[PDB]
Amino acid sequence: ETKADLEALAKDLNPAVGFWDPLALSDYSFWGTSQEATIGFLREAEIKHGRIAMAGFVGYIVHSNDIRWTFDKVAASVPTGLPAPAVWDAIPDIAKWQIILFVGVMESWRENKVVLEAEGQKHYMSGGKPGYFPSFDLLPHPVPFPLFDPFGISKRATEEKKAKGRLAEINNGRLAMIGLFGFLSEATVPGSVPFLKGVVPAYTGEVMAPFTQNIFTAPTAL
Amino acid sequence: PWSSSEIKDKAGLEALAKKLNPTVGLWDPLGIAETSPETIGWFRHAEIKHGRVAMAAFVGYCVQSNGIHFPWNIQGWQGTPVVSFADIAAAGGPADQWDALSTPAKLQILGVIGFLEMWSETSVVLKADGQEHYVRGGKPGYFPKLSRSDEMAFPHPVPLNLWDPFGFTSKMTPERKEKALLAEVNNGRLAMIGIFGMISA
Amino acid sequence: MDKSGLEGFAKELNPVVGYWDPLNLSNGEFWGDSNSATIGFLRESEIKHGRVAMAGFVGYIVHANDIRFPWDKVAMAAPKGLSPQELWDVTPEAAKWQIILTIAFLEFWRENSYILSKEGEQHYMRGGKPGYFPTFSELPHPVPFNLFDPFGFSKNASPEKKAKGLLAEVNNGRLAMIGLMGFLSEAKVPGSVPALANVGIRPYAGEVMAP
Ligand SMILES: CC(=O)O[C@H]1CC(C)(C)C(=C=C/C(C)=C/C=C/C(C)=C/C=C/C=C(C)/C=C/C=C(\C)C(=O)C[C@@]23O[C@]2(C)C[C@@H](O)CC3(C)C)[C@](C)(O)C1
Ligand SMILES: CC(=O)O[C@H]1CC(C)(C)C(=C=C/C(C)=C/C=C/C(C)=C/C=C/C=C(C)/C=C/C=C(\C)C(=O)C[C@@]23O[C@]2(C)C[C@@H](O)CC3(C)C)[C@](C)(O)C1
Ligand SMILES: CC(=O)O[C@H]1CC(C)(C)C(=C=C/C(C)=C/C=C/C(C)=C/C=C/C=C(C)/C=C/C=C(\C)C(=O)C[C@@]23O[C@]2(C)C[C@@H](O)CC3(C)C)[C@](C)(O)C1
Ligand SMILES: CC(=O)O[C@H]1CC(C)(C)C(=C=C/C(C)=C/C=C/C(C)=C/C=C/C=C(C)/C=C/C=C(\C)C(=O)C[C@@]23O[C@]2(C)C[C@@H](O)CC3(C)C)[C@](C)(O)C1
Ligand code: KC2
Ligand code: KC2
Ligand code: KC2
Ligand code: KC2
Ligand SMILES: CC1=C(C#C/C(C)=C/C=C/C(C)=C/C=C/C=C(C)/C=C/C=C(C)/C=C/[C@@]23O[C@]2(C)C[C@@H](O)CC3(C)C)C(C)(C)C[C@H](O)C1
Repeated sequence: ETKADLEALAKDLNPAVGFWDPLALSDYSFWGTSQEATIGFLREAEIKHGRIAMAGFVGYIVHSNDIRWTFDKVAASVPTGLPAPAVWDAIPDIAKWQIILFVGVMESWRENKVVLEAEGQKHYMSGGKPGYFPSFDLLPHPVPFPLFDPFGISKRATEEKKAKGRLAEINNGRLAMIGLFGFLSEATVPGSVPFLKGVVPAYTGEVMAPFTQNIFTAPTAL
Repeated sequence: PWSSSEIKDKAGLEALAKKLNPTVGLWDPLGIAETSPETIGWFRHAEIKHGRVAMAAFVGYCVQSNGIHFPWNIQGWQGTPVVSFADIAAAGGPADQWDALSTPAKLQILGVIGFLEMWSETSVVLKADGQEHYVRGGKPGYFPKLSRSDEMAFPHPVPLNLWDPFGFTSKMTPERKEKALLAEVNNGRLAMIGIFGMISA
Repeated sequence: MDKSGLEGFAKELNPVVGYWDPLNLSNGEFWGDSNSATIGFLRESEIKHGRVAMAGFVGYIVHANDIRFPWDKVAMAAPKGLSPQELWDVTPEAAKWQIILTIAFLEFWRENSYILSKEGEQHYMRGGKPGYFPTFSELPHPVPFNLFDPFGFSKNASPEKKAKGLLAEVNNGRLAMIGLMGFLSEAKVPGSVPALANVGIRPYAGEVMAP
């Protein structure tokens, strides 16, 4: 998308705030590629981070209140009452490494030229749709559902509703990237979020440290 | 898209507001009249349904506080313990009577209530009848007939309908129905404040 | 407003004083804008300082008299006999943050040129009315009661009455800053303001401008 398209998108997301890039990432040519592709990468980054942060907000609320799956042994193995950041550290590293590799397979599926062009879209940097996820039609083996709408809902949605939904996606993502980080910052830095004092359990570890044992130095195996 | 004369704008809301009461008019500080037609219809039907439930709850509260209990036995036919409506009445005030009600009795009552709710919400039933869903241009409050012979009829015949089982409305005049709707909205609001007052007391 | 208009406005504020500008701040270009922009910024600053000072004078009296609402728990639980500054400092931190963040949102709304232009006004530096707080029509949800004149007592007022009111606003705020700062000075360094010495301005032992 062009910077004019970004201005229009910003003025539709929030008419009053409008286009509010004060650091000019929209202008810096990333890897030497054109502005129309840096805009695509930046917009895909915004959508993706907002997605992961919205999911992370809901997941943090779920983990802090120990609403766990009833019929699994890993959840039972993890002690109860831990902070939500620690509910991640108390897991077998082999499960962390499979969550991460699941996201890896999915983000390899997404960026694939062949799947995207078979379904009709292109890469987000090649003028495609930022925040699209191709279905598993060209998958080696069959699979029951896709990722976006595994069921049928929004197979018959108007383009107006889709545009409204993408605007709401971007806005809610911008807000959730701040809410989830409010949770993390209040956990690891007490009195950092003034309104959550005494609400978020405290935490000592590093939320940017996925595995307990350092993979770069000494991993663990199963 | 809406295809009916149902209220879908603050102008129509104001018209209905002067109709229900010339004095107050439209009292909308939160500005929920500044919404889409579908949301306006949703709010209208929500107000109507709160009116229904509040009026029924107030009259039930009055009867139960007076103490006009039923003369039957509520349990103890299919090899269960015996409980009487006299026992339920002696349990306490209306909330205590509800608490004293057995659990499956509560579940069955709530199930019938949900059945009526879904018979209301089912668009196909209203369109077999003369209406649509209240969000997509339907009259807020219309209960479809439970007695019918159409394809959308129960496997076993039902004797009567929920509203007007014996035609006490009969033929109320084509606009005195709307008069009664107005009176119903006002009485529903009054019963709403009343029942919350009794619960608070 | 041009500087000729500024001299005129000063004359209307006080025929005797005239344009008393010993520092000549009106004749300047702050951040490299125009002189009209500098005048607009100084006018908005003066109006806003007078407004906050007028409200602060009333608040200081109201707090010093220990006048508190009959429905709140926080204030009623807070200790009595305190100075207003002590009362603010012992208010809950969350309450202070909500107050300051709502003030932040109001400042953002006032500065937002999209909203002013939708209401037929502009930002004060760029040429417009200094001190005009826009309505809340553009809000995501439709609140009632716009900030200025929520109940609508000045809707039918005349332009001449409004101009007189703005002049009164500026002058009354000018002495309001002096009054509130007199209270703060007397709570701080004693004998700063002689006249209040009899009433017993409740002493305060902290720097107010350090939350
Ligand atoms: C204090 C305490 O206890 O807790 C605190 C601290 C703690 C734990 C840290 C917390 C946290 C989380 C935080 C702060 C997380 C921060 C994460 C962050 C900041 C992650 C950057 C990723 C960057 C990447 C992947 C770069 C790719 C780089 C690549 C691939 C490039 O090519 C770069 C590029 O330039 C080139 C080379 C050429 C240019 O032409 C183009 C561009 C520009 C693209 C909390 C929640 O605040 C709590
Ligand atoms: C709390 C508690 O204790 O509750 C009690 C309750 C109760 C009721 C007493 C109990 C029970 C009974 C239950 C719940 C029974 C559940 C039975 C169930 C759910 C039975 C599924 C069969 C699926 C099959 C055979 C799959 C075939 C799979 C085939 C043919 C495939 O290849 C699938 C696939 O082709 C797709 C679809 C699409 C392709 O893209 C991908 C592939 C090729 C892979 C329990 C267990 O005691 C628990
Ligand atoms: C300290 C102070 O002073 O302040 C603050 C600081 C701080 C920390 C910021 C605070 C906070 C909390 C905040 C702001 C939290 C924000 C959290 C956020 C923003 C969380 C979004 C989640 C969205 C999800 C999961 C959406 C899924 C949506 C999905 C999967 C959909 O189905 C989309 C959908 O389109 C489809 C595909 C089909 C259509 O039919 C329509 C629908 C919608 C169904 C505090 C505590 O309040 C106080
Ligand atoms: C002749 C001479 O001498 O000088 C010449 C030269 C000179 C100096 C250049 C000139 C000038 C300019 C002057 C004199 C400018 C003066 C400006 C001035 C004096 C400006 C005050 C602002 C105050 C504010 C905003 C207060 C906020 C106050 C707030 C928000 C509060 O503290 C609230 C609160 O208190 C309550 C209400 C209750 C308590 O429970 C809690 C606290 C404490 C939190 C002149 C005009 O040319 C004259
Ligand atoms: C899973 C690992 C993985 C990672 C970590 C990763 C990272 C990055 C980064 C971050 C620094 C950038 C900036 C970037 C950019 C592009 N990636 Mg890429 N990518 C991965 C996987 C794939 C796959 C499977 C494909 C692919 C593609 C493209 C195209 C499309 C161009 C076009 O078609 O015009 C562009 C512009 C597709 C392609 O064309 O590949 C020849 C394709 O098939 N990527 N990719
Ligand atoms: C956990 C992650 C996650 C969250 C929390 C989340 C939240 C929201 C919200 C927030 C309130 C709204 C309102 C919203 C709306 C839409 N989402 Mg979205 N979404 C997530 C994930 C995905 C994925 C994977 C895809 C996707 C999409 C769409 C489209 C389709 C538009 C179109 O087809 O034009 C619309 C309208 C698909 C797409 O193509 O987006 C461009 C797609 O692939 N979303 N999404
Ligand atoms: C126990 C609950 C309950 C109470 C306490 C109650 C009280 C009053 C009072 C107060 C004294 C009046 C005056 C009144 C009047 C009307 N009620 Mg009402 N009513 C209750 C329940 C239902 C149901 C289920 C329906 C309904 C309706 C109508 C119609 C429309 C007739 C038509 O034109 O078809 C009119 C005029 C039907 C409808 O269509 O509502 C939009 C409908 O389905 N009522 N109703
Ligand atoms: C706590 C804060 C506060 C105080 C203590 C205060 C005191 C006084 C006094 C003192 C005795 C007078 C005499 C006075 C008079 C006027 N005030 Mg004023 N005022 C405060 C706040 C605001 C705000 C937010 C606005 C405003 C306005 C006006 C207008 C409208 C003129 C017009 O409509 O043309 C007139 C005449 C509005 C405006 O346009 O100001 C540029 C507007 O938005 N005021 N105001
Ligand atoms: C299983 C078993 C046994 C048994 C048994 C048997 C046969 C059990 C049978 C139980 C049975 C058959 C129980 C019915 C209840 C019906 C109710 C509550 C109806 C309410 C009806 C109501 C509230 C109706 C309301 C309305 O109609 C009104 C007033 C006017 C209409 O316009 C509108 C509607 C329709 C809403 C043995 C033989 C004892 C041995 C052993 O134990 C095993």
